[PDB]
Amino acid sequence: GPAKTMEEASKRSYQFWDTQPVPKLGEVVNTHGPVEPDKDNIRQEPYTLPQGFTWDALDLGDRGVLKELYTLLNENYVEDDDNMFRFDYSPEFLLWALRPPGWLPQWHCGVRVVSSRKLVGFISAIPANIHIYDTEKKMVEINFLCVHKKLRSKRVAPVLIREITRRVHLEGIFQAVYTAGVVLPKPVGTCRYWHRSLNPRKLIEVKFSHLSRNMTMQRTMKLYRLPETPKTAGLRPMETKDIPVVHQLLTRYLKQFHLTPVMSQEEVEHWFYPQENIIDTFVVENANGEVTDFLSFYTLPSTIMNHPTHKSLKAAYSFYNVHTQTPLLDLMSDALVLAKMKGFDVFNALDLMENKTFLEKLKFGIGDGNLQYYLYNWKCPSMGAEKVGLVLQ
Amino acid sequence: XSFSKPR
Ligand SMILES: CCCCCCCCCCCCCC(=O)SCCNC(=O)CCNC(=O)[C@H](O)C(C)(C)COP(=O)(O)OP(=O)(O)OC[C@H]1O[C@@H](n2cnc3c(N)ncnc32)[C@H](O)[C@@H]1OP(=O)(O)O
Ligand SMILES: [Cl-]
Repeated sequence: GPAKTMEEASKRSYQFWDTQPVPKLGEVVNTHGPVEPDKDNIRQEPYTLPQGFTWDALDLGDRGVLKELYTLLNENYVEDDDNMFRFDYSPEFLLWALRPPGWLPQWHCGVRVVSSRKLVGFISAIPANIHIYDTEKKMVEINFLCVHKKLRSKRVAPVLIREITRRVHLEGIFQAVYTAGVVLPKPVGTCRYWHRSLNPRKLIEVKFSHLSRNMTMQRTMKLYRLPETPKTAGLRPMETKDIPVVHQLLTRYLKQFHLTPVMSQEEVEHWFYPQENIIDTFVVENANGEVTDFLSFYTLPSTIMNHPTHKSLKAAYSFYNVHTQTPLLDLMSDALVLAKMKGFDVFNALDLMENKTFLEKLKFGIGDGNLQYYLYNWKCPSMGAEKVGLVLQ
Repeated sequence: XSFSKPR
């Protein structure tokens, strides 16, 4: 029974998470540092799976194996709390998220049925340098934990977690960062998703949103109408020549937050260079030819579970948005217009970084889902959403 | 990560 608020979570016990190097939910933390020492001998044997299941590292460069992972996630990954929509990460998106600079094949950790070889579980790690308050640490980011619906509630997820932990330890890394919609010991920060309608007619039709407080449909479409072209002078897609200045802009901008990525220039290229239907980045190049701002959002459609025939909910997720000369409000207004132009139905953003300064003004509505941020084997004070400067996939 | 929709 996963908890979604900390009031529900503070009641229950965590048989697995109590055994792990994370702070207790009750804890107020005032120190900064590891919970347990770096290990100088690591278990060489994989952890034991239930009878009939085996480990398999997934080579995603094999298109057949990538399709197997795509299918596992398409049928069993995260749903909304009403079981009406399920994320539909594309194979090309999965390659973007799972093969960044430094990726390792043993960190694409699958579980297969022994007799049929069917893929029924997965978890992944990717390397990341993380800045947390006054410390920079090489960590991994853990994502795409998924157990087949037919295999749920058999304690397979703790085995997946211990096994990726072991495989990361073997590479000399003893901290991780991750996000989840559920409350576990112990969030370092809690963010909330907000939603900006772009195609309100379709969102109402699929019951992603509802005609609120009796306005007509006519009145709703006019309320959410956007200009057909952006307003900021010099806005254009990011190009190869912009990689260094985007890296420079992002690095200085992120210093004001307390949990942030520390990206090399090669990582900036990976995470921001535009790729159709995966990642969009637009820069502002001013009258002097200098790039002074940039906006970015990634593509994440969702299956409509009750009518899986009726196309899909096309959503854009705000990524990193850096402003030094264009007002952030204007930059995000342009982000909405570009997402509308590109055929997105909704534009999603969290309330982290400086996002609360524009959410209400740009007619975002508050969502029903939280996003909790976590660190593994790092005990530090929690922080408000506006100090979180990290966006995962 | 988390699938949210408008309240
Ligand atoms: C140094 C390196 C360290 C690296 C590791 C760092 C930590 C990484 C941590 C993972 C980061 C993930 C980041 C993402 O990818 S968050 C996305 C998670 N994926 C989904 O929500 C997809 C849909 N759901 C599923 O596929 C299953 O329901 C999952 C796989 C989630 C659980 O399978 P199942 O439903 O069959 O449960 P069980 O009986 O096997 O096991 C129940 C135990 O599992 C605890 N549980 C439930 N949900 C989560 C969760 N989302 N994170 C951590 N723990 C979770 C639960 O509280 C209980 O522990 P405790 O209550 O007894 O204590
Ligand atoms: Cl705290």
